[PDB]
Amino acid sequence: QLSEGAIAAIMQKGDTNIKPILQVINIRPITTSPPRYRLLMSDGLNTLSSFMLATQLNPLVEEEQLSSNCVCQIHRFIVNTLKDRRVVILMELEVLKSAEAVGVKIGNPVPYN
Repeated sequence: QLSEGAIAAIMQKGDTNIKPILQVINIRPITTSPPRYRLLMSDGLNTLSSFMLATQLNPLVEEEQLSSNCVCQIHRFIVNTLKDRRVVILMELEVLKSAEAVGVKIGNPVPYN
């Protein structure tokens, strides 16, 4: 299942030792130079919009294996605090279930604050 509470752990304790299972709700590019993908992710309990993808993972998006509704396991991530907002950069992951396998948004997660 999804790692409910992983988002809270990341935002509240900066816990980078966990390897959470998350669902991609949405992935979108920022184009300006290699694009940066931003992800809205769900841990089954909460959603959070401040995920970004390391550029090394861009081929997973560009070859459509990392896509909305897929389920991934995060193997390495960083949390930064911006000048103004915390952001989570996904450094290593594997796609456990394709978007097509999962099919729908899992549960009814609540937006994190």
